[PDB]
Amino acid sequence: RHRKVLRDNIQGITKPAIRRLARRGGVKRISGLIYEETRGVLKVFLENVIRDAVTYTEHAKRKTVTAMDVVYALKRQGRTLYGFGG
Amino acid sequence: DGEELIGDGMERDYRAIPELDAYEAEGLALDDEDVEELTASQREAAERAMRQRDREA
Amino acid sequence: MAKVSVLNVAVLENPSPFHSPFRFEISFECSEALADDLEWKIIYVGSAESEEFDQILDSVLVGPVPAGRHMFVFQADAPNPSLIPETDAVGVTVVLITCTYHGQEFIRVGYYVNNEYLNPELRENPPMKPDFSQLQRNILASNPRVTRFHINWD
Amino acid sequence: TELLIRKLPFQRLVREIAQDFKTDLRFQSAAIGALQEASEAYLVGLFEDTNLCAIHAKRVTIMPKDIQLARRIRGER
Repeated sequence: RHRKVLRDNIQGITKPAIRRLARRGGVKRISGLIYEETRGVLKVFLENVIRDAVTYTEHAKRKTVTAMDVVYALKRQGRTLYGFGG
Repeated sequence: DGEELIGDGMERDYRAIPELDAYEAEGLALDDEDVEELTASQREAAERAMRQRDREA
Repeated sequence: MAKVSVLNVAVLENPSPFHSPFRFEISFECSEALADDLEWKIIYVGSAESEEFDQILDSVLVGPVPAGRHMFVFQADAPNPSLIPETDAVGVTVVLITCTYHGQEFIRVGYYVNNEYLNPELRENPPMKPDFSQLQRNILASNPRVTRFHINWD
Repeated sequence: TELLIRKLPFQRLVREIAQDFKTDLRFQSAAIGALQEASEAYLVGLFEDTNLCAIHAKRVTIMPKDIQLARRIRGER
């Protein structure tokens, strides 16, 4: 007896996403500590990019963040390569 | 002392869940509002604002 | 776009003892002449835990910079062991070569570095207090990480 | 399947984070998609480094330390 109405629980990124990411990168085994760590890192990345993006948006005097604002922010983030040019 | 990623059973991580796999409309601009781009005067102004912030920070 | 790109970094005298200098042969292309200085530096990451354990081993200036392809040798003394947190001394860490123009870092070349005992006893039973005279530094030179940042030239 | 981070939780995270900088913001769907693509790329790259990092420490299990090193090597501070 007694039926319960469900509440939307999407908050943050759950464990399988982190496993999926790690597998993409060739990782075969992870400490449990990896989960929280990855969340922390993603959060910082997003915090930086978004900040810059919103600033672009503020300078256009609009309330809508466009794709281009993001592109520019990402350009600010820095690009990593696995070898040298030339 | 870790967790094996492979993974007999790893298939469980790859299920499609359309409810979670689609963006929703809330918070999104659809389909007409101000998208107008940054130009230059506003752009370089922003990059200066942020560079100076990253000085102060 | 960028006026300077790195063509190569040769890691010389590697592996070597922990106490031996880092030695890099740096080669780069300059597409448009620079009237001011490039500043190069080598930074040892003493601990993954915090940037506060970074040691700047050495800094060198290059300028003015003609257009063309150029090379110079950058050597720096080994880090001060006393400033390295003991738990992070042995094993993997990172060393960095960065380049700055008008105070803005436009390039960061990182290498993983494995600090290992070659002595089997020490490998098996490492002392609480590391013996740096017994550590070999192996820079993983086949796997550089080259990160570029957009900066304002002039 | 090419799934990495699920779209909707990622959107909710972006909006939650954006909330602090400015309020009543909107995003183009393309903007969220670009953010997600870069986020996934960044995390996957970190993980590749992490695997290398662990490989030379003679570990099969990657640790938070590995991730931190991968970040330093890219100049986060």
